[PDB]
Amino acid sequence: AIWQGRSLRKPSGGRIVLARKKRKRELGREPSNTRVAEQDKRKIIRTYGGNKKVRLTAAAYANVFDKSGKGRKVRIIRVIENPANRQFARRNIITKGAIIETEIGKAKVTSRPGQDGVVNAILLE
Amino acid sequence: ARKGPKRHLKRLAAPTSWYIERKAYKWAVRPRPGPHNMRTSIPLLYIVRDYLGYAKTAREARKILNEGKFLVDGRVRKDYKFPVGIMDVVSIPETGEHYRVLPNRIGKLILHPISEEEANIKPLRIRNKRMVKGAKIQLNFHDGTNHLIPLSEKDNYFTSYTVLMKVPEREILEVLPFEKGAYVFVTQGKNVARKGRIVEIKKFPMGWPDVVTIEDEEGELFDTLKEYAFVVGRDKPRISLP
Amino acid sequence: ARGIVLEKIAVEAKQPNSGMRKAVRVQLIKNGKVVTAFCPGDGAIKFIDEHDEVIIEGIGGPKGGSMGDIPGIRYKVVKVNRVSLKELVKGRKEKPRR
Amino acid sequence: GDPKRQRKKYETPPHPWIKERLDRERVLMDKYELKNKKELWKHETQLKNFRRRARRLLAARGKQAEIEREQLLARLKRLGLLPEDAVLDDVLSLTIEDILERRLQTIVYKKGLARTMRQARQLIVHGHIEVNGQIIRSPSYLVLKEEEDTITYARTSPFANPQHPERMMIEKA
RNA sequence: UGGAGGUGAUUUAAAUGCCAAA
RNA sequence: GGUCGGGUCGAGCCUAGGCUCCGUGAGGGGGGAGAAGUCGUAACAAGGUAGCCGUAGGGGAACCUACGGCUCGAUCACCUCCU
RNA sequence: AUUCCGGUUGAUCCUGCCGGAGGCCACUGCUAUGGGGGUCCGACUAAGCCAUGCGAGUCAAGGGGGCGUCCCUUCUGGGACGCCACCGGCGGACGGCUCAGUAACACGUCGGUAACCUACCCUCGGGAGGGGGAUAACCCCGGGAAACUGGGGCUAAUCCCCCAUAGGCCUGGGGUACUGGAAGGUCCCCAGGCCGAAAGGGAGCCGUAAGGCUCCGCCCGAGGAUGGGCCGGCGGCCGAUUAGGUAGUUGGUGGGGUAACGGCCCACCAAGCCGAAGAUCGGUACGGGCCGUGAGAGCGGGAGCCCGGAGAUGGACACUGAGACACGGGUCCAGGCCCUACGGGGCGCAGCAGGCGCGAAACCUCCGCAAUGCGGGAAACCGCGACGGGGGGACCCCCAGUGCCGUGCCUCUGGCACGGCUUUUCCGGAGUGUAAAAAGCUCCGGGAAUAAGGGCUGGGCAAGGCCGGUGGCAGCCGCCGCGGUAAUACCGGCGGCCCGAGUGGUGGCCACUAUUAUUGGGCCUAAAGCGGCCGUAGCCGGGCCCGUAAGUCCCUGGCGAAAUCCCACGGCUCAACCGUGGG
Ligand SMILES: [Mg+2]
Ligand SMILES: [Mg+2]
Ligand SMILES: [Mg+2]
Ligand SMILES: [Mg+2]
Ligand SMILES: [Mg+2]
Ligand SMILES: [Mg+2]
Ligand SMILES: [Mg+2]
Ligand SMILES: [Mg+2]
Ligand SMILES: [Mg+2]
Ligand SMILES: [Mg+2]
Ligand SMILES: [Mg+2]
Ligand SMILES: [Mg+2]
Ligand SMILES: [Mg+2]
Ligand SMILES: [Mg+2]
Ligand SMILES: [Mg+2]
Ligand SMILES: [Mg+2]
Ligand SMILES: [Mg+2]
Ligand SMILES: [Mg+2]
Ligand SMILES: [Mg+2]
Ligand SMILES: [Mg+2]
Ligand SMILES: [Mg+2]
Ligand SMILES: [Mg+2]
Ligand SMILES: [Mg+2]
Ligand SMILES: [Mg+2]
Ligand SMILES: [Mg+2]
Repeated sequence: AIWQGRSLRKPSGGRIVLARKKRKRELGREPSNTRVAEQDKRKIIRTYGGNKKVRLTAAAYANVFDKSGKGRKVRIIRVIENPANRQFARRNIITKGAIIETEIGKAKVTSRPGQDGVVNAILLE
Repeated sequence: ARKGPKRHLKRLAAPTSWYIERKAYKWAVRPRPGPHNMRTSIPLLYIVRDYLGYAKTAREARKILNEGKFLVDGRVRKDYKFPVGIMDVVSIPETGEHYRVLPNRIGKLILHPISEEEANIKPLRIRNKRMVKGAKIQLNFHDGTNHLIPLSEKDNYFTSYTVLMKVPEREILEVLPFEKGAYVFVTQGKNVARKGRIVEIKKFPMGWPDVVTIEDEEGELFDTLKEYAFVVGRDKPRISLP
Repeated sequence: ARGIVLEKIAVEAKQPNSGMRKAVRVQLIKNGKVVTAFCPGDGAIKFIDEHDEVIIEGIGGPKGGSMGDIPGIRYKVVKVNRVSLKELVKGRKEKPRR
Repeated sequence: GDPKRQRKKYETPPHPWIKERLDRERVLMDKYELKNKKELWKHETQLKNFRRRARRLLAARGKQAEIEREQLLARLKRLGLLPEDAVLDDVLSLTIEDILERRLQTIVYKKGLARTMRQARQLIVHGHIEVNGQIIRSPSYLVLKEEEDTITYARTSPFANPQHPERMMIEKA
């Protein structure tokens, strides 16, 4: 499927003939495009070594922090912009570094929803 | 090891610090994970069978061990794969004999007879030191064991010091600092098994290990790595050494 | 190598020698090529029949090639129908299947 | 790479047909009653090795060189090939006849246990000779100096009886 | 004594190698 | 677990084009051995027109001729330069 | 042994190549008595195809059942004991086989991970509270040619699921307790969230009972150990009758994904990156420790034993788990093959033996878990074509035999005739040996009895100027050369020489060879100085003074596994072989 082993091109531009099959420990997974929705939705992934990841697919609330160190749980209205991809803002995709608007103002996301399962943001003045 | 961990060990690939005949058979005992590392330990089966000679075959060696006839650091060991390493104490109470495991002049492990009174203490080198939850200090020793001390005594212990521990109760009774004039015993390297007093310490940039200079009884000076120097006393050894 | 005899021939010696050297054409089993093989011995050609199988090897000249007064021949016959030719020439043995 | 292959312990002549060498070796073979040439060649190789060790140690210096030098001298005079006060240079004057005199067959012949070399060989092979309380059946075994005098008839042999008809013939010489 | 160069000339036609050595 | 929709990855299969390998192959071309069926005598002596290199033309075939060059060219007479 | 000898002429001296003479490996002709030791035997062509048997199990001290024998009473039963399958746990990812692919961070070596995972094992610090559920086994009925598989009833657990607490992870604000060369690390205090444990189970005694006292166990946190993942610098093939190559290509910014860093993958912004010191492309190959040869400098190979890599008919892709995209587990395509009642269903020995095919080219369809190890078990133990023991084989190395003595005769080396002796080896027994056998070793009885071939014979090159055949015919000949009716050279007899349980033929590598030349070759007439000159990179570069310390020299720490090589001593009778030390 998604393989993250090595590049098939040398830095000089020459090609490389693959010399072995793909190992199971080198595979990736489908990206989780966290959307804005009415209700939150998450799943649990069993990972290498028998560990776990919490993957968030739909988000409804957020944790917003101020410079004083206090936090509040508020719900998300929409995504104003997203520098990661040119068309994420239209589709309401939340990633790290996106700018979202809430009921108490604009905020910037500081966590990785696909890896942590929660949305954390800092308030913009 | 294409798909997973190895479980076997050929005779020709055995660690070079054992006293073993490398061509007599095909296989050797692969040691279990435990206290020391591979380079400084040997499985208990070879001590029971080849060193002391109390058993001729492996089958009757296991029958002896399962009856709890052997003590290592005052604790009964039944596993024949258990690793026994530097500064350990091997006790047979039924015959009333005690040994300490020490490296040779060429780097091989040997058993040094000791008195019964000395068999109750074991020296441990402080290998690392860290903070742990509840604000306590955890000491990690050279053989993998751990100890806890309160925040009040944080200045009485540093890395490379030696602690004399009473076994099997595991109760501290003495701390030997690492400084000029201390008595040390070398455990690895070219100068293994030489002993003496510390003269100088040197340090280097960018993570290279530091070096110490030692003067022996005859007055000769030699250098070695700091981590290979094992403190055993203030100005005289506190334990019997060959 | 092992091969099958196709026909018998004779080759003239080079100057200033005189005589006819008896040889055979052999088709190799492994790849189907056809080579020429010399038959050593006095009257050895009488033990060879067409469609027999033979074992051949190098004749032993300079640089792994031909020798003596018969250039163009690089091989010699060693066995005939799994029987040593030298024995047949000397006696001591009879050619199988007549 | 390749694993170990066991190698021959002797060396063959560079040219098989040299008249002078053939004559010399034939004289030796007749005198000492050896079975085949290779046996002779074996002893020759031994001699050469000793010399090759002496040449290398003369041009050497250091700590290991002295140890090997004294070990070579001690080994050579333990076999009875050198006197007790020899030095390294004396190694370069040994001959092939010196080694052949140390064979068990020759020593049995010289001690008077047999009338002839061939009889000595037969006595050794059939097991009538004991060396230091042990029976050895190899006629080419080299005898150490320390055990030379303890060589006799085996205590179970028929020859260990002065009334034996064949022993009396041997004593007659 | 022995050497190195230069310029002139230089009167018809005249091919082949068998047998043997073997 | 079945059915439909959407997105993405994908071995294989078909068509067209371009390079490349193997097997045959009418016809053409020199090369190497053999021993003589044939026509001449070009190279070796001044070899009977000194031989040879470069370029060009001609001829059954070795070969011949023209311009420039070399000595790895024989004989006589004269001249020049040396030891 | 730091080496020469034959060949161009009527005769001579050179250059130069061919042949002889040595070692090792593969195939092969003829011929063979014995023992011991070792890492030898379908690698070269076909990583081609495979009939049959075996190559991975274990736990009754996790749990309910079935069957049998006994003791107590027994209507009924309860015990104890022994077998059997099933649920459940751990293992099956190691070990074993082969070298197709691969010119690459695959391998060797020094370093890094402060950028990561780890069931079993060791030490220390804590915890084990409250509920719920199904189903195999078993009974009733079955379907299908078989491979397989349906419905209903009933039951337990160290089986599965919930609630609580502990705990884990993310982000924002403070404090400075730890390690370290250096903190996106560890520790303490607030704040918003998400995820979220456990079996006090089993066995035995003292217990009237109550309850202890041992043995094996379950969960969380910190560290170690074991096994790995990833990264960097340096080192090791051939081709210019392959000269330009690359466009996710090279770098930046913002993200995703991963156990983890990274163009690993996206969106956007730039024009970079490699190359005559050989890029790109093509050829041939698993890498190393090592092995063969040589006085050395070198040249050639890298099947067998150890360490690392890769593969399971070819090409793709997933489930479970600590670990796999899994040789004796699963799915699809391609291509072979097998069984069917014709509807369907199965199988790839590059595991041990064994068969077919291909070839010049390679063994028994054997015995054992007694030793060495691995998995399981509290333990006694059980299993293991790994490993150990034998069977077949001119695989390699070591030690022996095929008689010895005395007196006579001969052609006097050698043979013959008399008299005597021994038993390695051979034949028949006893002991020991071995898991059981067989070999081997110690004794006893008989008896010289049971045991020599292959090549060569003109020169090189040791050995006949003898006899009989053939007659430029037949034949020999590594090279030079013999044979034309008086052959030391062909065929045969009789002699002789070399090596000897071996000795010859064919192919390959090293030496020979200073015919690849750094040590250490040549270029007027023998192969070879560009038709001539100018100049870029490279290489080679005048004298003195001061400084530096990269090259270079000396001393000293950490490394370069074991096996293999050399030496002394020790154990098998000595040796080959093996152990302890020094290199
Ligand atoms: Mg290899
Ligand atoms: Mg003419
Ligand atoms: Mg002319
Ligand atoms: Mg004309
Ligand atoms: Mg000439
Ligand atoms: Mg095959
Ligand atoms: Mg495997
Ligand atoms: Mg290959
Ligand atoms: Mg929960
Ligand atoms: Mg290679
Ligand atoms: Mg093999
Ligand atoms: Mg077989
Ligand atoms: Mg073979
Ligand atoms: Mg003859
Ligand atoms: Mg001669
Ligand atoms: Mg040559
Ligand atoms: Mg030359
Ligand atoms: Mg010129
Ligand atoms: Mg020129
Ligand atoms: Mg200068
Ligand atoms: Mg320097
Ligand atoms: Mg080593
Ligand atoms: Mg002995
Ligand atoms: Mg010895
Ligand atoms: Mg050894």
